[PDB]
Amino acid sequence: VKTLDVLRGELRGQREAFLSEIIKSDGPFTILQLVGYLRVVDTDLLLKVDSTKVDEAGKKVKAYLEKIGIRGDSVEAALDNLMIKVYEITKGTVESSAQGTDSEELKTLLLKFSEDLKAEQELHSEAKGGEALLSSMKTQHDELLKKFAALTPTFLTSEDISGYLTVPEYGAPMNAAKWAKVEGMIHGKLESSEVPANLKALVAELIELRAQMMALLYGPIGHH
Repeated sequence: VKTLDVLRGELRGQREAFLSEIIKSDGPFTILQLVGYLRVVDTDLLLKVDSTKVDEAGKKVKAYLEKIGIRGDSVEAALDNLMIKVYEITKGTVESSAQGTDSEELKTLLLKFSEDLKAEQELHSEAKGGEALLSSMKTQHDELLKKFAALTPTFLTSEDISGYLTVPEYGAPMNAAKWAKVEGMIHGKLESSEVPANLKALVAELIELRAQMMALLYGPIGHH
């Protein structure tokens, strides 16, 4: 019962449900939920989902964000902003650029985000063995990218660019821009007329594994 296809189906159902939560929400979102939506768009980009429905839900996200007073052009830029803003708090990094000014209570909101993520982070790190889970993450994602780099023709680039944790810790810094570039190329290829088999299967496994992985990764406690 439940094979990879079904898991794919579940993934879609889960993210659609998440997306439905998002479009239904007009109010607050939790950091896990924000990053959750980030993973919605992560895999729903290459799944080539309704851009307007995701825009709408994202507009509700922008609405919330801008409601507290966080300015963001659209979800990509807003989430990018938020990512910088969370790790700003988490690591004490200074702001690169966020186009809108903060306020202490906004940073207190970012503080909840950073600390909530931090809490769920260690909680799950205990309950499900964080290092163990992360090792599974790393290994399987290594497997995947390794095959992507081993197989030709490849459209991805070397360690120069991939100098980031593709599958990082619950609350570890990840380069969303460069990721959006490579994923963007994946999407760009997946909107192309070339249909590969093994390569596309690897792509699919990358998609499906990363989706499951993060779904599990950002799962409260370690499932209910």
